[PDB]
Amino acid sequence: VHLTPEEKSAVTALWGKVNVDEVGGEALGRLLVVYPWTQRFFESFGDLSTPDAVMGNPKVKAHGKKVLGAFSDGLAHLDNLKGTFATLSELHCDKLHVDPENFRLLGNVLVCVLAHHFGKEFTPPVQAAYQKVVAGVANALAHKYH
Amino acid sequence: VHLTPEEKSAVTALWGKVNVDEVGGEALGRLLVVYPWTQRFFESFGDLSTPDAVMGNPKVKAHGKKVLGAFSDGLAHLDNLKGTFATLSELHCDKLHVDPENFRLLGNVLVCVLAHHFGKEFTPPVQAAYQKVVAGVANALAHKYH
Amino acid sequence: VLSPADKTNVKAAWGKVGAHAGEYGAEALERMFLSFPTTKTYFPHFDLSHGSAQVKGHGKKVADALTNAVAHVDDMPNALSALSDLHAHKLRVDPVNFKLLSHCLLVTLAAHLPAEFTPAVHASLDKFLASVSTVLTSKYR
Amino acid sequence: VLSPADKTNVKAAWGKVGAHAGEYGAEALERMFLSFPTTKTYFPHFDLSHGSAQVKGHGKKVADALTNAVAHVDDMPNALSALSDLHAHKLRVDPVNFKLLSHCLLVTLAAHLPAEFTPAVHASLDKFLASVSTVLTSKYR
Ligand code: HEM
Ligand code: HEM
Ligand code: HNI
Ligand code: HNI
Ligand SMILES: O=P(O)(O)O[C@H]1[C@H](OP(=O)(O)O)[C@@H](OP(=O)(O)O)[C@H](OP(=O)(O)O)[C@@H](OP(=O)(O)O)[C@H]1OP(=O)(O)O
Repeated sequence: VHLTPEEKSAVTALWGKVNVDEVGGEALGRLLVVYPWTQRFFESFGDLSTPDAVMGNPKVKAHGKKVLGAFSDGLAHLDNLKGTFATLSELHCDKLHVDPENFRLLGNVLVCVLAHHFGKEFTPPVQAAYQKVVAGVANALAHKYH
Repeated sequence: VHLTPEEKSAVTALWGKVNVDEVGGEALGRLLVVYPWTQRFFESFGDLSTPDAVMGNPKVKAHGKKVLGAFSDGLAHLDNLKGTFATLSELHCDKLHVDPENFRLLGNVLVCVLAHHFGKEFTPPVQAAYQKVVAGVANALAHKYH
Repeated sequence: VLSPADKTNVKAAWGKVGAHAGEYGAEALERMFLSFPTTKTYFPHFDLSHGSAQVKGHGKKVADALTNAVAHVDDMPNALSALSDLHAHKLRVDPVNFKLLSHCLLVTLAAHLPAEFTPAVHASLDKFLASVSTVLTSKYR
Repeated sequence: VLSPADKTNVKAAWGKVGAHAGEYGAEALERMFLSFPTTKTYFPHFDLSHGSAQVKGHGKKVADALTNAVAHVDDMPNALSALSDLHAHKLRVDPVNFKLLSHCLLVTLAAHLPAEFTPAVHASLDKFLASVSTVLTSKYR
């Protein structure tokens, strides 16, 4: 997408303070709690039956870290989110069959999680720049579906 | 948008049999009857109380014919929908204040009215060519909102 | 709310679909998979090519389920209670896809009911498909 | 539908919004116009500059309707009836916009209630803003 660079360095400063190991697991955790029909791709992960299980479940924390490490790769290729994500886009389509509307739902839980985590420091204009990145990644990752 | 050179001959061959003036009025009509909050833009228009009041109003008819005349130009340039409508985008934005979500709703009422009209000729691959065209014209017209 | 005009208009257009519902179900499915191809990540296990007996057999179940909801228009949350439990707990199809099937069902009826698909039956049909989606989505959480 | 434990979570969390309800309602609004600028086609006659008194006065009408819907959470259509009638017969705001304000509302609360915005209270508040939005758009057609 293009961010004005007042947007670009908004996103980039904030993200240098993130814990990708812990916002990882909370974002993918709260997706599986707040939108429970998304647990259909993760039953192999165990006990996902209360909120406190989902959040305690270490495969959930582990793969969140892996979701959020790839996320950080495109925050570094913001110019080119499509070539950077063409491969996982193909992979979520063709080997994982993930409905790309879930990419929008993780998008918006990640913005709730960054508000949570940065408090007042996640101002209306940093959110607005971060709604433009998570639509960009959701888009980039829907990219190779057919 | 990306219409394969087969999706564009499909769109172009159905649209040269279309009477613009009459499909125009049945699409605005059916927008106004099937999604009745869109009538918040057309108070100056008169009797809009029942389906046949909306469908016989000659104001509603008339402006349908004005909308579809400009969509019809959009079709002569599928390769630059954004500069061919950015002047109506800028006008529905700043002077008419239409939420661009009404351009999805009219786009999906016009796929229903060309089906209704063509019947068994409006095939599943001709529906799929026109879904990408009324999406491209909705993005085009949403382009200069802000 | 489905008004009493709506129920008559939906029982009038669906009655005229008739012994052809099964057929019209499959053609909707097909139109959905070609126009909104993310809707295909839900059928990975299907033969989704044209005339597939799997698409024509899923067409017949979607279509029977609509016949039963038109027949108990008056009591949908109860006629459709096993399929809202199935949808909500095994299928867990994202709610947006309900919009994309109802649109390809509305274009299949228009295509085959020239004379019956009037502005007002269309509003009635679009209202009823939106209550059936709301009821199959009710117990998602 | 709001389970009892959802009712308890909604009421606890709106419990400490308490008297900043108005100020967070103005700030959800202000995130909404900046994150989703199409929603401003609805506020033509406002000043939507940072710190406008009209954004702050409409945040307070809005959070007070939510306060009222929290206190009458077991009968929100009678508690919100006249607000459904104004959305439906005058404001006539496209239904997707409720979804955009709920998410700004949840990002504002998330940011001001570090301790009370738990997965669980996040899930009940999002079920609760999807129920107030269903009730305000009830009667659109
Ligand atoms: C911002 C969007 C996302 C990013 C960048 C992302 C990234 C990734 C990565 C890097 C992997 C692993 C690739 C490998 O192991 O070779 C993966 C796997 C997976 N992703 Fe995603 N993903 C995203 C969203 C989603 C969503 C929202 C869903 C489902 C609701 C999803 C479902 C899966 C599943 C099912 C797997 C495999 C889990 C397993 O291997 O057992 N992803 N994703
Ligand atoms: C494919 C979608 C659309 C196209 C091509 C289109 C085109 C037009 C045209 C060319 C005009 C007249 C502008 C002028 O006078 O120079 C117009 C006016 C207008 N349009 Fe649209 N339009 C579309 C969708 C919509 C929708 C969905 C609505 C809202 C329901 C809307 C609301 C209006 C209104 C209220 C006017 C003002 C009538 C007047 O000035 O007399 N338009 N539109
Ligand atoms: C895009 C996905 C999707 C949508 C929107 C959708 C919308 C609908 C609607 C819409 C108003 C109805 C009435 C309906 C009816 C049904 N669906 Ni749906 N289904 C969908 C994807 C499925 C899938 C997948 C299954 C499993 C089919 C199978 O046999 O595996 C399914 C199964 C069913 C069944 C059969 C289950 C059984 O074996 O008993 C019925 C009946 N449905 N589905
Ligand atoms: C993006 C558009 C938009 C959204 C989503 C929206 C969503 C909501 C939500 C849903 C959770 C609530 C509780 C809510 C509450 C209210 N809105 Ni909303 N409103 C919106 C645009 C308006 C507008 C426009 C008005 C009239 C305001 C004015 O001052 O003219 C309005 C008026 C009101 C009033 C004022 C009543 C009055 O003046 O008599 C209340 C209360 N609301 N609005
Ligand atoms: O990735 P996007 O920001 O959506 O932009 C690209 C494309 O340019 P790039 O592929 O170089 O990014 C064009 O964007 P504009 O320069 O016109 O703004 C436009 O493609 P068309 O020329 O075919 O219209 C289309 O943007 P959109 O669909 O948002 O209008 C989109 O192309 P793709 O969707 O094919 O990637």
